[PDB]
Amino acid sequence: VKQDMPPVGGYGPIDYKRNLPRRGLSGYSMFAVGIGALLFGYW
Amino acid sequence: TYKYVNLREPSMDMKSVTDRAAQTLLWTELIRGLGMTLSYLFREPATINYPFEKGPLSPRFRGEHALRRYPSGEERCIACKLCEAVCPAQAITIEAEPRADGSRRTTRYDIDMTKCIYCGFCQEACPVDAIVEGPNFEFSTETHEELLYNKEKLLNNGDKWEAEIAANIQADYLYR
Amino acid sequence: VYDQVEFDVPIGSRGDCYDRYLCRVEEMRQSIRIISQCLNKMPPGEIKVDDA
Amino acid sequence: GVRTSPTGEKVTHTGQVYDDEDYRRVRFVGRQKEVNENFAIDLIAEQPVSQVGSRVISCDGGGGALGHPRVYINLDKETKTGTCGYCGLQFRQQH
Amino acid sequence: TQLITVDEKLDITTLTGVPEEHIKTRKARIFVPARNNMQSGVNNTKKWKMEFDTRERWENPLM
Amino acid sequence: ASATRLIQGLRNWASGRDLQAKLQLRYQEISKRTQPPPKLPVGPSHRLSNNYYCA
Amino acid sequence: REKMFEFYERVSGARMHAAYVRPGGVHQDLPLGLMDDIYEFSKNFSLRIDEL
Amino acid sequence: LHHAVIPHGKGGRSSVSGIVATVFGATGFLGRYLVNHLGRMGSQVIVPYRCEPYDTMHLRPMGDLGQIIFMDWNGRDKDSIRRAVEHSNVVINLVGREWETKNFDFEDVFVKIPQAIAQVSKEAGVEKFIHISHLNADIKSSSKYLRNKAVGEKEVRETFPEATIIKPADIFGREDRFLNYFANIRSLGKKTVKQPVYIVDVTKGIINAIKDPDARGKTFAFVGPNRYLLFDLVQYVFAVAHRPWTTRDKVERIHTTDRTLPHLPGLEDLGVQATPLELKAIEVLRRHRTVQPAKTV
Amino acid sequence: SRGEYVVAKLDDLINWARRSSLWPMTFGLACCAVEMMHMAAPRYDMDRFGVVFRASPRQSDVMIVAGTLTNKMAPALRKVYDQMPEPRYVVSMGSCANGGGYYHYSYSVVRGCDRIVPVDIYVPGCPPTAEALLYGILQLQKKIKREKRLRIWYRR
Amino acid sequence: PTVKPPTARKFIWTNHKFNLSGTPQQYVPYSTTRKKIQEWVPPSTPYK
Amino acid sequence: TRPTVRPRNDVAHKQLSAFGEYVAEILPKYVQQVQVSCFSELEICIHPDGVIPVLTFLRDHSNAQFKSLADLTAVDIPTRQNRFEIVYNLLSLRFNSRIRVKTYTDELTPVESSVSVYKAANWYEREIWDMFGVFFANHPDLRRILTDYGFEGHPFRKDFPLSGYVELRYDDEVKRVVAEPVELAQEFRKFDLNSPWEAFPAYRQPPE
Amino acid sequence: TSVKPIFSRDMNEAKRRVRELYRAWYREVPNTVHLFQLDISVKQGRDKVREMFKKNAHVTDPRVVDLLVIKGKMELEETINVWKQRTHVMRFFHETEAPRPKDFLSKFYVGHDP
Ligand SMILES: NC(=O)C1=CN([C@@H]2O[C@H](COP(=O)(O)OP(=O)(O)OC[C@H]3O[C@@H](n4cnc5c(N)ncnc54)[C@H](OP(=O)(O)O)[C@@H]3O)[C@@H](O)[C@H]2O)C=CC1
Ligand code: SF4
Ligand code: SF4
Ligand code: SF4
Ligand SMILES: [Zn+2]
Repeated sequence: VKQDMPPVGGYGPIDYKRNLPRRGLSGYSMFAVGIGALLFGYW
Repeated sequence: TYKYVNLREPSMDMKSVTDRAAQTLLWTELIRGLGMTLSYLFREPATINYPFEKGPLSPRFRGEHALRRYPSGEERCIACKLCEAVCPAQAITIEAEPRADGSRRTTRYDIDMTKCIYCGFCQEACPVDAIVEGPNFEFSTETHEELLYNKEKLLNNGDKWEAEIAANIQADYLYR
Repeated sequence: VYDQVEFDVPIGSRGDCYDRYLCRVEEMRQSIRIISQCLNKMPPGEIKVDDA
Repeated sequence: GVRTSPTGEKVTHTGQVYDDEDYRRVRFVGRQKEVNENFAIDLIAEQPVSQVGSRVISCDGGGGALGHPRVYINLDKETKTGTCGYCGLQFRQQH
Repeated sequence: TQLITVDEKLDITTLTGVPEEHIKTRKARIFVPARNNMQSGVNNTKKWKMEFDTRERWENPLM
Repeated sequence: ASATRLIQGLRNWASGRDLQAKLQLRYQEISKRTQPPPKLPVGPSHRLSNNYYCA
Repeated sequence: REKMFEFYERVSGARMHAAYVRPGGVHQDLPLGLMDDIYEFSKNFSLRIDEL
Repeated sequence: LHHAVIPHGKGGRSSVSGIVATVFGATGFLGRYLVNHLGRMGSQVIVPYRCEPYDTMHLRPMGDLGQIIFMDWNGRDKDSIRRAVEHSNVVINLVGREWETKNFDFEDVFVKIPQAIAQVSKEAGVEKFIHISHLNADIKSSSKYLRNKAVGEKEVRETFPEATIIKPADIFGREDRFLNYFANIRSLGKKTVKQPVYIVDVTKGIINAIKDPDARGKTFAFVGPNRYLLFDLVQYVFAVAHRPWTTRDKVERIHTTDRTLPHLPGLEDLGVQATPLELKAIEVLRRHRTVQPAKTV
Repeated sequence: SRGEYVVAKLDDLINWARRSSLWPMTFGLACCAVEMMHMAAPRYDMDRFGVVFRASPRQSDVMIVAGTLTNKMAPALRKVYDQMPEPRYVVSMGSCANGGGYYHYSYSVVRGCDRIVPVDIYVPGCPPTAEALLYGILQLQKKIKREKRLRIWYRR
Repeated sequence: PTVKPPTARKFIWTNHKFNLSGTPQQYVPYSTTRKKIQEWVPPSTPYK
Repeated sequence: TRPTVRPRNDVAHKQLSAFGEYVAEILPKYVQQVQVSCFSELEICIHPDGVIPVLTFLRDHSNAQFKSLADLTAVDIPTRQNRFEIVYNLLSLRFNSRIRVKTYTDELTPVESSVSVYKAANWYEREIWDMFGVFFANHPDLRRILTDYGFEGHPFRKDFPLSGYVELRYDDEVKRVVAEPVELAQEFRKFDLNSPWEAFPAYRQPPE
Repeated sequence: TSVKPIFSRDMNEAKRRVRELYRAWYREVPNTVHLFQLDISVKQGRDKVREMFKKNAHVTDPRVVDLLVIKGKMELEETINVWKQRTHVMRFFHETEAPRPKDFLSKFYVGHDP
């Protein structure tokens, strides 16, 4: 018979977890960049 | 078998609390949202060019009603009144009498297109595939009484859309 | 066939609008988890009860 | 095979036409009366009667599941043909 | 005791909300429905049916 | 999938993901709109013997 | 949401009010190649929840 | 009598009243109220419109499906009138203009069009013809409106001998040009005496003239129940409105006293009770707001 | 003549201006409102036609009645229609707004919204697809395009 | 349809028409049944 | 009877029968009937005057703990003198079970309101009034909830027709939405679909 | 024949409640006329209230009149707060419908309705 069935090997894996990338610098480096920009502007 | 959403204890050490203070003093997550929207600006929009392009449809689509014919000119309906008995909205009115050659044919077949919920029970209760729901959906009118189809209008619709209705039935009838 | 699939039940902790928002988002993730199981475990056979 | 009433109105296949004294004809003024010009009785009248060499014949309208329910027609009467109840096709025994 | 005695006949016509035209000018027929002569079954004649008289039905000018 | 590599890199940087692997717009990977005819199976009561309805 | 409306109409014929699930099973079987499109949709859907 | 014109139902929206009426000038004020009263009985109405169809849109919900048939017509084209009136058993004429334009003057509106409609209806076998004239229509009057209206009334009478000619005095209503004209001027005070008549009683009298077969060939005169001086009427209008586009012909018309015609039958002979101005002036002029009643004569 | 041509071109200009900047006021009653929002989705995108999304009822041109109008709701609809500036148009979408549909014989359902407001375009379906409602909006634009207001004003 | 033409029929319209709403060629509903109750025609001769 | 027949749940049937005997033994003052259906549903038909204690017992006994009020319904059966049957559906999350409590009233007898037991009923039984005219005594705020404001009559009674007695339309003379007696363009076609042959011998009633 | 009362043990308390309801409606009517901007007078509204009260004045069962007083109180609270519109207040005044025939002859002329 011919029916709509999944393939014999099964379908591939499907991701479902939450994925936030965790990008970017730390707080210390961000604050250091801010004070560096301030010091350059003041000079 | 259960998970605890929003039961996280944040760290109280100096590094994490300085990261949090930098986040609420320099607006990190607002920049994240801005970056999301800016990245979504440079994607190709999914907008099609109607009416020059049409949305995809399946041959099971239920649109405008039509009355079919046999491939000899004889109309398929034999006035069995199954469609008007199964119609949930009572949109179908059928009156019948024997014609001059003695066949069982209808004399009145009205479908109230303002009552019909477009459910396809009539086309699945028909034993001869006389009434069908065609693929047409661009048939909006300007007057209420134009949406009150009689037998002549449905026969004209069948003669107009047979070349597509027959192909849809041929492609679909093995699933029925 | 809900007893043959595996999924998680998100449980809130404060009863506010934010926890109900997070529960509704997590239910979309769990619905994907059941969908992947239903595709790989679809059996052949008929579609209606054979009592005509 | 349409015909035209003396008031200028087309008669449908069901024989319906509006009388000259009927006011409802005012619904057709400025518009048109929609009729179907393909009459089913006229179109089935042109179909030739099929000659078969058996006592009974089976009709399903052609196409198998795309036609009507299958029926069995007796052809013992030599005076008249055996007409199908659904499709209107007629058969005749050649003996 | 929290119970009172009312010996008058029951009359709820003021509470049903039906207009009086369909109250005093209607005749209600209470009957056991007759068996359909095209069938031999008798399951439709087991309960009493109450219905009303039939008023005018006319023809729509449009359809 | 018609974007330039510079625009693709800009989108990947600003979004944070690799968007080219998971494109929401459909393409040639989808099924054909016409399909071969099927042959549907029958139920368990499609039998000629030992198939009385009272049981 | 529009892509899942195609799944309803490809299996029942109507985009929203399917009248598909009936007492005794379902009205019509899945058309050929429908579950391939469901797998293709749900494979990329975890990214769409993350953007929201 | 055809079978489709026999009355049926209970006089509701979807019933059949057996009236096929062609209302000329139904897009105005009196025509609007007449079509509204005709459609609630399930009567078939044919509306010929000269203007844009959008201006007829408010006439659409006044009846059931197919009970109102909109169609085009021209005042100088007899073929359009023949197309409009050939399937109806009553024709009502309400065509009028307070002012004359470049294309149409008073004579064309009040004489040529009513005579053409009457002649076409007579040659099409129409049973009832109603023509709405004015009460003060006199041939020797000092305004072209009243002179041409009297001439057109005479021409309608000779062309259609069984025509019901109705002469309202001065109609006040929600969309009128009588109380709204006085309220919007923010001309003077004379010794004019007038009897304003409510629009609903005019519509009821027209409907009763349709129903009653005695009214054929008569000439009614619809007047109100009270006679007011013009100064007192203007003072009452300003008092009820809390107030401390025109031409010379309108000024001459409002200075003409309403003549007394006891010989002509009125609203009381058609079973219609006349509504006084005091009960309806507040609902007419509530929209002008941001009371001692006037004395009669 | 000169004046007929001038008023014809002016009528064409105002017709294009009115029909190319339609601002709709939807009525979020029932299923058909969900299909309306699916028409406003990025695939079909009413906004590219100049038809903005969720305009205020105090500045809107066309009212789209999408859903079932009940007896408890009709005076509010009439009030909203009466407080809308001319020129105004009404589009009935779905079977409920056209003729009652499934609930035609109900005790608390107005059998068609044409009993309350005058309707220009009737969109059939239950629900009519987003393409069908877009086609009805385009047909309303064609109906506005062939307006002849200034020609009637000059001819009268 | 250039690759797979549709099946030819004698009643299929050779001239497709678009939507005719708002035009003189629109569709007007009517009853397709005939008269139900026949009325008695009085004789054309007097009883004299 | 394997493929197409619904399997039975005998252990649930035994447990529900035991709990029904338990409840009918604890409260003999108010309960009148205890039944278990073939698909394992427990119905406890009680006197109306015990509508307040019994529910409270089911809300508070450590062996019942029916803390959830799933539904509240009224059923109109005109052949009885007490034509209104009032149905409470209770859900117990602790024991994962459902119960049904049924009382009977006519049009004029009031009912003690179960707001003090279940707060959700504060809307539910109110809807019952708006659909049936069953008055609920000691209700905090009893009024209509679904019908129109000037609506006369209770629609879900079986002597109320499908279309009502009035219908709305806009009138331009009074500039208002007005109500008029109902006149349908198409009559609702009543279908007599009941076959004259008996279908279920197990539900056959004894004759007279 | 012993029944559970709703509010009143006999007819006297029911008549007292009827009196209170009529007093409240008579006090309410001018506020309804002024607030809703109706075109009717205070006399017409009070005559309408008296018309309903006399129309519904043939009952003798305490529970029925108790329920009638309850429903009248519900209508009174729907009128006290602005929940009814102008249309719901004017439902009691049937202005749009034609006056039905009363004698035998007019009903014979218009149709088959008895
Ligand atoms: N004060 C009053 O109201 C009184 C009025 N009358 C008479 O009653 C009738 C109706 O009055 P009223 O409603 O107030 O006036 P309107 O001006 O409001 O109504 C006149 C109607 O006739 C149409 N019309 C006018 N001129 C022409 C024309 N040349 N060709 C075709 N149609 C035309 C108008 O349509 P459109 O302009 O849109 O084309 C409109 O529908 C008139 O005959 C008037 O003389 C009598 C007594 C008192
Ligand atoms: S689709 Fe359904 S509602 Fe429409 S005519 Fe057919 S059976 Fe009736
Ligand atoms: S079900 Fe088919 S054959 Fe029967 S009456 Fe309807 S259209 Fe005709
Ligand atoms: S027409 Fe159909 S889809 Fe639209 S509101 Fe009515 S029931 Fe819902
Ligand atoms: Zn055959």
